[PDB]
Amino acid sequence: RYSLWDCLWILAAVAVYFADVGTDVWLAVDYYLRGQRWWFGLTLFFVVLGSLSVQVFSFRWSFCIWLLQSLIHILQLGQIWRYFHTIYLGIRSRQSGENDRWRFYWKMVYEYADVSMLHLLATFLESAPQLVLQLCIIVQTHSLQALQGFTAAASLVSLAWALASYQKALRDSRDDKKPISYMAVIIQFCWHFFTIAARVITFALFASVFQLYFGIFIVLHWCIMTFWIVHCTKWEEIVFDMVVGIIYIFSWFNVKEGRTRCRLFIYYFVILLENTALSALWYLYKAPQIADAFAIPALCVVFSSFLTGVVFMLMYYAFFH
Repeated sequence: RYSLWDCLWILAAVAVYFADVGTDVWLAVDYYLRGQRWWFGLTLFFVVLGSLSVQVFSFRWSFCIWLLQSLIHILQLGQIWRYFHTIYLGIRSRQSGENDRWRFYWKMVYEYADVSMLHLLATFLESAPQLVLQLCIIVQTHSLQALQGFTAAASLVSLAWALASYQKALRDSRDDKKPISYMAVIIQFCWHFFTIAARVITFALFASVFQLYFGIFIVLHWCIMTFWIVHCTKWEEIVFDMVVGIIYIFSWFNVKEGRTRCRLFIYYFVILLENTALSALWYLYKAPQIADAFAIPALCVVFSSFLTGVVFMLMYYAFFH
């Protein structure tokens, strides 16, 4: 019920977030040793947006010295400050503090919910565009340096970890809704990781094939998902539905809403149909120039990863109850 002991997994969230941002900013090679104006500009823009939106939202939520210290700490590493503040609140609750339930450790749960929400925002403003852009660059110019691969993997693990952690916080920071344990959080992270991996690989392949049609596809998918969600606090509901529609481009937001099997099946069918269409079109439009006889593994790995992601999702869905 209380007295948190597994703070190591919360510390691992700090490691994952810092690894993501550090690997993303390590792409200064695209401007210093391997100077590329477009790639450096895109990566820097994504990193700046992801690391400034979260900072602004954290600032938007004891003399003037403390105010200045917290302001500087925000401006530099606000998200990591939130993580270590969560750790400190948990430690203080464990040590003592048998006061009213006002601030016993619900302060820690509130802080964890806020930091997971900020992590999700940063992961869908920085990690997802960074991952897709890096995959598109890898497939556009076939030079998969270990730095690019590690940065893409860091963005992917940040995205999947953000999804799993947000689901944990949502199941944690409210009454009822039985809390989800790390044994299920890791499985959800794995299925998000694999499904998003397949999705972004297909996105990169179809982008290299015809990015002009890929942009129309992405806006059409966002519009369709937004319309589906609004089909299922006056304009704030519409804004939240549009945000969930943006989330639906890559992964599945997992709105419980009672029965969810039908919506999950429809979303999986839509994404599988889109991925199959993109893979088939790219394969039909990859023969000229470089006729890759090894492109068959390049399409089989995507479908194997997608199948493993679906299998992990089914395993979590079945074993949670």
